[PDB]
This record gives sequence, structure tokens and C-alpha cells, in this order.
Amino acid sequence: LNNLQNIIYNPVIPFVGTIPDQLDPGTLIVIRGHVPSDADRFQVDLQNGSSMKPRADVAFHFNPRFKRAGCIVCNTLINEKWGREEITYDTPFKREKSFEIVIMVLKDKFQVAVNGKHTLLYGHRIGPEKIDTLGIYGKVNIHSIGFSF
Ligand SMILES: OC[C@H]1O[C@@H](O[C@H]2[C@H](O)[C@@H](O)[C@H](O)O[C@@H]2CO)[C@H](O)[C@@H](O)[C@H]1O
Ligand code: NA
Ligand code: NI
Repeated sequence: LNNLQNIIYNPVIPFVGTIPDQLDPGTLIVIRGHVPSDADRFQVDLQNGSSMKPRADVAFHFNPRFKRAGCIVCNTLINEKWGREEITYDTPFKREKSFEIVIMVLKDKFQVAVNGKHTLLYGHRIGPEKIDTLGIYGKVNIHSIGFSF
């Protein structure tokens, strides 16, 4: 890390907020918090705007789910239609456990690590320059949101 500057502490979920700079290659988004014991799922959405009707495009939907053995669904929403799901079954998330999510923006893809260990990759389907909004929804508690540009 270093260069990480945390804004937003303990936001009310759902949280929707504008990202303070363009997500150029090398940028980090760092989200710390924990999963409550009654959690079915939560999501971190990198969005093109904050429109609700029509629902803003989600360039990167990062969606841990905890039913059964749990997983992480990643996907992209365009014109309120979901695309092809990229499912990661080796999920490090567990109910009643803390996490640090680090999303690293590369030229061709996102690289995501959780609690210091690599978790997944997701190739860009929308140009990252169109991402200006971070949403966090569902059953999750967030201590901090920060960025490293
Ligand atoms: O793709 C993310 C999107 O998934 C929706 O649910 C899917 C589900 O993940 C898939 O495995 C199942 O087979 O069909 C559903 C069809 O939409 C969620 O409703 C949505 O919240 C997004 O998370
Ligand atoms: Na959704
Ligand atoms: Ni805590």
C-alpha cells in the first residue's frame, strides 16, 4: 500500500459515492469491513453514474454470496441486462469474519486480493474511464473506503 487515502468511514449501507479520480492503471480501491452472521450476499459495484431509473451500468459487479459453500459472482450490467457470469468458487469470505478487499485497476482487467491473498481477475467490459461511482449494497458492514491513485 502507501498512497492509500481513506475517505468514507463507517458508511450507512447502501452506500453510493463518487470516485475522486479516474481509475487509471495502478489505481487501488481498498474496502475494509466484515460480513454479518445473517449475510446471504453483498456486492461492490463500480458504476457509470448513480442513476436508479434507468439503473446505472455496473462495469464491475463484485458479488460474494454465502449460501452453501459460498462463491463470488462477477459480472457487468448494461442497459439493465446482466452479462456472462464469471464465478469464483474459492471464496475467502465467511460470515462473521473481517476482510480487506483490494481492487487493483490494470490496463486490461481488475485484479482483486482479499486479506493479502490473490482472489480473482476480471477483464474490462466497459472502459474504466467511464467508472465514476462506487456502490456497496447488501448484508455487509464497512469500516473504511479508500483509494490509491
Ligand atoms: O450476474 C450477477 C447477477 O446475478 C443475478 O442472479 C442470477 C444468478 O447469479 C445465477 O447464478 C442464476 O443462475 O440466475 C440469476 C439470473 O439473474 C442476481 O439477481 C443479480 O443481483 C446479480 O448479482
Ligand atoms: Na444487483
Ligand atoms: Ni469491526
